[PDB]
Amino acid sequence: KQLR
Amino acid sequence: EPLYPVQVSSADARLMVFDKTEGTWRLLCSSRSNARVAGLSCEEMGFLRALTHSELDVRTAGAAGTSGFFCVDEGRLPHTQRLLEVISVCDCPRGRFLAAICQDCGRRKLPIVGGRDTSLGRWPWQVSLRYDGAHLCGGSLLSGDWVLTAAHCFPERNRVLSRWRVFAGAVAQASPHGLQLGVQAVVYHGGYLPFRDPNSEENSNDIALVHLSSPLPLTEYIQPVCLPAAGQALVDGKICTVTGWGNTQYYGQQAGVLQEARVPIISNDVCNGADFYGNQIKPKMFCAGYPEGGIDACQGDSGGPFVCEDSISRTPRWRLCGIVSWGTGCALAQKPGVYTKVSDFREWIFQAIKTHSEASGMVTQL
Repeated sequence: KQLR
Repeated sequence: EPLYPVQVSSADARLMVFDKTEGTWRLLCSSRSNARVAGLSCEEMGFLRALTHSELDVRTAGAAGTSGFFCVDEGRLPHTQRLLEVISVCDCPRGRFLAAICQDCGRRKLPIVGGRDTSLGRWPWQVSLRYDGAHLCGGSLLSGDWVLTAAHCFPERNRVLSRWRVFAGAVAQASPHGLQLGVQAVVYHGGYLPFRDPNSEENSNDIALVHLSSPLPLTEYIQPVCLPAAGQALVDGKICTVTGWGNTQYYGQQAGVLQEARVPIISNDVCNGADFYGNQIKPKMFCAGYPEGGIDACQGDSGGPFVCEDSISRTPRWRLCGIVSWGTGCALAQKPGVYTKVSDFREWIFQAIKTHSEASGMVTQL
């Protein structure tokens, strides 16, 4: 769950 | 597909509203509330706002495919969000009706992992948000001076507005033929928890507005994108397009040339399943991608457009239905891209631009  | 109940003529900008009892189209009788009726109508249809409005005379303008008039309840109008709820059939004796020039959007004016190089003018709303010379996020033009992007593009270290620049009108990052303007203000969603607590894992409300220091001229390479119309649903399975200059592979570099990729919308039921994101897809978020992976957005694409084309306004238009937000790696099987559901923030957008029309700096807004 990594922000873009 | 089914047309939108509110329409605007390309011939003379007359507003036309569907009468479900007759299956006919009616004109809007002129009233002292023309300004707000025009504004609400444009917003309802997915346009950002009404630039101007005027009166037309049926005696010299004709009815042009309409059968009668609708009158606006000027007592109920101030307390409503839907135009259809405050209108009723009327005679409109003097025959003067409302025309509104909504800000055109979503149309081309030309004569990312697993995507391909795109060309100039294909996605004229795409902009590059750069801080101290590094491309960090995408954004979508809603007008010549307002850009919709993601709130996470503004962490603590990237908040000095004088150090941000918005690059438009070109697909090659190193092109000296685009236009690059400064930033006057950034209105971020007050419900985006990680803004104040970067350690927070709750990413809902990943959305923000960027007001440019001056307006960009609208050309065949720079155009605003439309917003979903009021009540317009996100259709599961529909294939839309996502664009950006982000990494072309998670461990790869950013694209020198803007990339485009087509990805289908995935249902919440599927995306929140254990094999996918396991209850992590919260309200106002949605997934798009392939169960097989291979094609997806990635770092550097956040804030960028996820657009879907439709003809509900009687002409093909692209609408900003999602904003690139997050995912687990990039292009992994069963780990599609997650996007902010733009339709769920329509009112937030309209009101933020009104409330902070000339504000400066970083501004929070619930």
